[PDB]
Amino acid sequence: ASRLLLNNGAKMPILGLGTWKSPPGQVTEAVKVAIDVGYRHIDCAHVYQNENEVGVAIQEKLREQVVKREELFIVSKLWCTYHEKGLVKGACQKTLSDLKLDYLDLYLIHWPTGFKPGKEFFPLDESGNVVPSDTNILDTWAAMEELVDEGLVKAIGISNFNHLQVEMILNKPGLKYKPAVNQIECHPYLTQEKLIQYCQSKGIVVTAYSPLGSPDRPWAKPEDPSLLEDPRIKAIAAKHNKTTAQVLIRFPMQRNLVVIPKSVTPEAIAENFKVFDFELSSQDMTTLLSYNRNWRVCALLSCTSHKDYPFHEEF
Repeated sequence: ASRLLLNNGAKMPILGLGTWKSPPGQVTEAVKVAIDVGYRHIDCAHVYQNENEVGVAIQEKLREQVVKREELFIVSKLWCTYHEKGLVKGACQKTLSDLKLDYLDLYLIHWPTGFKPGKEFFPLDESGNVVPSDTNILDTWAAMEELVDEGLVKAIGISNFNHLQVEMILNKPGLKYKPAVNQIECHPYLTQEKLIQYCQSKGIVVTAYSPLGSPDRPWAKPEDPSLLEDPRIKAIAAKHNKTTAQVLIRFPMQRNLVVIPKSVTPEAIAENFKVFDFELSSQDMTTLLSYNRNWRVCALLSCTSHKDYPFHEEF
């Protein structure tokens, strides 16, 4: 149970190294260390602006022969300003060039929301409002399918899509390729039970990001213990001779989810990998599931009036 089978027949490692919020000056060393520790799935995106530095690490370790490229599962994401049908291919080719790779194992639509094309990641009004694209989700999906046909990516998928937006793609006339994964926010305060039940029933693998939530909770007093120091979670950790971070990474894994932890320190990278030698019990799982408050941290609030804004729906 350290890889999950995708609908293209490939196996995706259930633990991924995130490069989100890893600075370019540090990320090459972070990825090298990760591959030495045993990470094989690495999660990138153009908007992180560090893909070139990730690429240096990968082909250093490929030269050293500690890993072969067919053992690596590399994913990247199409940013919102490239949703136009004519631009998707070049966005993909730029990422491949940065990563110094021939193909990606998976390529995700980052958000369902398309922005006006250009150099800016968030194109703006004279009043500072994000300017939408007029593009359809189905049009940019057509362009993503072409990437699989041309052999540039092995599978395509989506990120932060609600179930109605998934159904829209599943009902595309002449659909060639179904989404292989939907990458979503998932942690004890937002357990996403409905959306993951929907996805898994359609054969779509769910990847959790931000599995520890955010430290800044709107209901909590500054003296209230965090998730990592919560007494009941500490008790579960003590029971298994594990850290509380390790318990919270294992939590999604046992729901048959892929998990991308925040991996911004060398300590976290080493700690987060030690999650394969234990299993949480039924009682542990019910306890961890009971923290849900449907609290969403990554809500992309700047785009609430966008027609394809995902989070007005319940799931």
